[PDB]
Amino acid sequence: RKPCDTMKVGGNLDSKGYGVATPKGSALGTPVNLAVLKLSEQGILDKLKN
Amino acid sequence: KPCDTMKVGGNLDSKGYGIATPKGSSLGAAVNLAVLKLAEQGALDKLKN
Amino acid sequence: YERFVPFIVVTTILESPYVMYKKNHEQLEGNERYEGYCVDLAYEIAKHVRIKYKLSIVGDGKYGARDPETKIWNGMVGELVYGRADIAVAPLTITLVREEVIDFSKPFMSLGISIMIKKPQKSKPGVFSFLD
Amino acid sequence: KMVVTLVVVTTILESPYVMMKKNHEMLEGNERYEGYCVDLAAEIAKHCGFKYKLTIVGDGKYGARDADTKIWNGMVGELVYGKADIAIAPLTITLVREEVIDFSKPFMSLGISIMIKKPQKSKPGVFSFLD
Amino acid sequence: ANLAAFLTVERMVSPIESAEDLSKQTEIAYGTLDSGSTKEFFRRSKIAV
Amino acid sequence: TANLAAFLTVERMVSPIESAEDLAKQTEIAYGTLDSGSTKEFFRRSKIA
Ligand SMILES: *[C@@H]1O[C@H](CO)[C@@H](O[C@@H]2O[C@H](CO)[C@@H](O)[C@H](O)[C@H]2NC(C)=O)[C@H](O)[C@H]1NC(C)=O
Ligand SMILES: O=c1[nH]c2cc(C(F)(F)F)c(N3CCOCC3)cc2n(CP(=O)(O)O)c1=O
Ligand SMILES: O=c1[nH]c2cc(C(F)(F)F)c(N3CCOCC3)cc2n(CP(=O)(O)O)c1=O
Repeated sequence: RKPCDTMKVGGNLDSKGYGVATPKGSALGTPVNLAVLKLSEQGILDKLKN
Repeated sequence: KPCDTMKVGGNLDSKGYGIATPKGSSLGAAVNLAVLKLAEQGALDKLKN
Repeated sequence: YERFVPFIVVTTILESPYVMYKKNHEQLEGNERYEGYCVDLAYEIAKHVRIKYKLSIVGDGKYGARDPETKIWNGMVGELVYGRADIAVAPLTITLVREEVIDFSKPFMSLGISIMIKKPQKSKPGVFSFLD
Repeated sequence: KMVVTLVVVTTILESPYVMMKKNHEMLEGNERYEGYCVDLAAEIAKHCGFKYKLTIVGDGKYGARDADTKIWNGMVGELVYGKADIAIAPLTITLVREEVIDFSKPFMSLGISIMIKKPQKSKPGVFSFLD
Repeated sequence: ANLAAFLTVERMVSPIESAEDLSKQTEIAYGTLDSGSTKEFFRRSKIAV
Repeated sequence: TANLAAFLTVERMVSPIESAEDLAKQTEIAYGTLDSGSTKEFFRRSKIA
């Protein structure tokens, strides 16, 4: 972002990661996770990241 | 050895290894809670170091 | 003798670049008021499943926490537990204390703790630097 | 005298995950192997309280489903066909493996990197006169 | 002074820094394994780089 | 001549910060985190010295 005056250095320090939240015991959670895996293997996450 | 290589650049994709269990197993959720407990306490990074 | 024999709210919070309002946000209605990463993520989930949704906004501004006194989860976690929402697509950190109350899918975007510096430039002048 | 009256944990040899010991022929039981995943399974058994059995995969394959037989091989086939109980090994969590078995959260995240050599001193030569 | 500066530190750097450097040049070659998910990742990629 | 050589020797000194051990090795440039969050809970409940 502007004024383009910062930078990120070094590698990551911990194992952090975001996922999709769903209620416990929900029957619809498994196709959501399958769709997440399909979007991961399809590379569309990298496309939205770029 | 011979300490003659090096790795540069950022990672290209999102890869990750986890504990596998057969489908419909009752142990998978406590094993996953144990994995999350080992991740939050930093013992995994200790074994990585 | 035998037996009894028988015979979508999506919540998020305003975070950049995940959920951002449009420029002419007052000139539209419905789920098209907002844009960003998580909006496109929810549209792709609805494309790969085929169920219509509804984008809602969490009121309190809190992500999720359980007080030691009240034992009440706040924010989107309290919306999922107490049934105020149906599904949450938001950048929430998957922790040990959150897995025991609600489930999570596999993590799609990994990250870590970063270091921010001033990023110095090589602003070296001319005649002013020769008499150094 | 007084006369009486009368969990399968599979993996594969990978460094530094599963490595051979020095006196591997002079040991027995689960103490023959050592590495990262051995201590990982030890922490799992510490925080879960169950007996383990460190076993070796037969074919040495990770997992693949043939288009003809539709049969998974390796530790994936061990978990599907009931030959094993739980697999603690660096096995890649994919979509096609989710359709047959389950997985936990990824404890170790990674990606594709670039392997180059360390830069040694190269001969500069004729460019040294005007360097 | 500058010749002493080059002879003093001798901190030579790596020629490749970013992931686009393989697309930027062609003198130093690069390859992957003949079989595996890496070849499917590069084959089924959508990024033009 | 010697002073300009010394200044150019200064000119190619220590690389910028690239690790947490680089932060631990210095004390001139200070650093901070957010006043609340699991970031501060990571450092408060840490085990790595
Ligand atoms: C009325 O009650 C039935 C019975 O519990 C509810 O149906 C359940 O819905 C959940 C949703 O995940 C399923 O996991 C269960 O298997 C369902 N049970 C049966 C017997 O089918 C239904 O949702 C309730 N109606 C509401 C809440 O409007
Ligand atoms: O499930 C899989 N898990 C894998 C695990 C590993 C590792 F754990 F690192 F040993 C490796 N290697 C990568 C480099 O070191 C040698 C072997 C390959 C794997 N492959 C083959 P891919 O298709 O190329 O990923 C899989 O399929
Ligand atoms: O559940 C949490 N989810 C969070 C998600 C995010 C974001 F990345 F925006 F999604 C952030 N930010 C990253 C840094 O800039 C400010 C906002 C903070 C979060 N925090 C606070 P933490 O505890 O300090 O990490 C949480 O608690």
